[PDB]
Amino acid sequence: STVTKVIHHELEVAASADDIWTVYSWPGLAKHLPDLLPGAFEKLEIIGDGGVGTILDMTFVPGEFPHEYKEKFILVDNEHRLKKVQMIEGGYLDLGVTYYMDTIHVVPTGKDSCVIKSSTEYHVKPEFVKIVEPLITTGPLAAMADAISKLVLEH
Amino acid sequence: SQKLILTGRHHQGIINQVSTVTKVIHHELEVAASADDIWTVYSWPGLAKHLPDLLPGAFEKLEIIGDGGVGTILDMTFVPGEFPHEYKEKFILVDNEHRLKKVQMIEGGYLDLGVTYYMDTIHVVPTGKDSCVIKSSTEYHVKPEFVKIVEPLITTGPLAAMADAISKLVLEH
Amino acid sequence: SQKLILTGRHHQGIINQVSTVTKVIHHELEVAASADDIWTVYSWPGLAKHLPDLLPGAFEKLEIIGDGGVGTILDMTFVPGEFPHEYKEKFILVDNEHRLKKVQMIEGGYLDLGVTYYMDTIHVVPTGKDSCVIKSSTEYHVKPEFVKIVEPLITTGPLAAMADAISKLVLEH
Amino acid sequence: STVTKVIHHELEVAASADDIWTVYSWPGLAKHLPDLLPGAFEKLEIIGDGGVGTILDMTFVPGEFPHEYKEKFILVDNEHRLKKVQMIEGGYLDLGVTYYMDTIHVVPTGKDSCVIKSSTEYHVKPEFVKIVEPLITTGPLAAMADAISKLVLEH
Repeated sequence: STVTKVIHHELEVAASADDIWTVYSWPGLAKHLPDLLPGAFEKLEIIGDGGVGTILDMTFVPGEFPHEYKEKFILVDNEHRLKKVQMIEGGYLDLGVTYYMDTIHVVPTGKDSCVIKSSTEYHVKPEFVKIVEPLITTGPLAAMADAISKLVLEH
Repeated sequence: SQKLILTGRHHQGIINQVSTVTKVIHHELEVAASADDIWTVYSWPGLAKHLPDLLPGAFEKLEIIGDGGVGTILDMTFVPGEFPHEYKEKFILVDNEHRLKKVQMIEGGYLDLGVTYYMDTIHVVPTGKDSCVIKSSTEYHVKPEFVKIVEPLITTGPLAAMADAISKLVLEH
Repeated sequence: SQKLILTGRHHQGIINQVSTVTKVIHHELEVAASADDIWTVYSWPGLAKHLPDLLPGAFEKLEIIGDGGVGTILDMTFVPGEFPHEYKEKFILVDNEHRLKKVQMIEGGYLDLGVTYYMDTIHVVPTGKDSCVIKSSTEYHVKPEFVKIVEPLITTGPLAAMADAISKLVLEH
Repeated sequence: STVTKVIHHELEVAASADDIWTVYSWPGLAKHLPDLLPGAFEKLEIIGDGGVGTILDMTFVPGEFPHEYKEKFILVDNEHRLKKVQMIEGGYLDLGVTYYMDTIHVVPTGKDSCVIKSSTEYHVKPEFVKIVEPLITTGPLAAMADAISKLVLEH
């Protein structure tokens, strides 16, 4: 007995899908997350080399919600330019959520242009659907999008 | 495999942080034991380190900093699924004369969900020769846009569970 | 099962703590690469978070606090069996002009074994167009009754292993 | 290739072996160790109910050696009044020691008197025997002895 919710975010960028994708899939990116997102993390623990299987423990600055959660780099698909990251411990999972997934899909539009289609799907017990829907947003994915965009839009 | 942890090093508006509304919730457990007996357990400095005993399977981890008297800090981590997952707590007042105890959330828990101040007060008042009310109340200050979110969570539960568990101990010979 | 952690809250003599003897140990790695190339790696603020890469299987856990420039603190935990098991370290000086770097043990490690002060200095000095000496030295202050105990442990190893590992990187095209 | 060393400590006490033994074997004793040894521990983590199987993580105040080690309540023998506690992680095991055991044996002398025979045995690689023998002493056991003694010598 869980309700499924899926939220979406899109971002057009004046760079090739391939260029934006190398950065998203780049295993060194994990240890550079504080560089892309200054002041977003109080503490970031990386278990693994940044490729699939890598777990990230994330604790945020006092006041913010999810104060702390773990994450797993679960899947990568280079041909489709697709990446799935799962919340595995803490955060919304202590708040009636039984499943939490992020999908990032970089789809080309023209020769030197693409969309970043970021989505997150979750499953919540009906009792917690109203407690938790004003909390879960597309924020963390939109932040990844804006940072990667700007870092790559440098000739 | 390779553990690597990275911690780097902006404040909010001076009016924004005080821009709250007070909510007060009460709980009354009237029990058939003297106020003195209930109070001696509540004010017992050894109670902290026996909370796992009193409340089995509530804590995944319990850290206590200090002797157990006023000033003591309790860092409480709860089992996966449960929420508030972790918060710190402080013993503000242990007033024997009035049978009055105050404990405050000082970090984590609802403080990361719009709450700016959170106080438990426990007052044990006589009702007869061998009976008393345990009056537990919690006062919190919330950003009003968060009251919808945080109110179903902030129940009278954890201090109600305390009062019952202490009462049970006493009512046993 | 039940985790329960308890942390409570006396100082030593003012002359006792300064009652040490200085020991200085040197290491010189003269390599066939320019001092500029060796220095750019040593002074590179990204080097901290790539120490697991540079030195595989040395760390069980590496925490870095700060950007990587002066002021940065490194908390290093090593695999079971190895000793110093854990210590904190601080970037005191990164002097481009002199190709001079100082890093200090500020907590743990040999500081719990009679040592009261511990400084690594790395000075990269030219020897020719494409050669230099990496002069690493460590100065520590020990309580003299502990010198027998701590001297076989405090070797020139960890800063010798650094110098070689950096040299290898550079000497590759 | 390890050298075996065994050190001993004895303490006569004007109380019955049985009285001193109830306290040594008392599963609630673990959580009372900071009470017996004020200021000895910076931080004491107890995993378990204080009976056999219990692991204790011990971190000490800056300056002291073993800064931190884990311990296991390995064996109890009530008839012989005997207790064995093993160092399982950290401390001397990061310093060439491959085995570390404490035995506490409370043996009665007269009707209302006993000895506390505390010993510790360790195995060290020959390279580390000289580095580590000025460090390992009977200190932690003698402290247990003096504290338990005095707490029990109260009519």
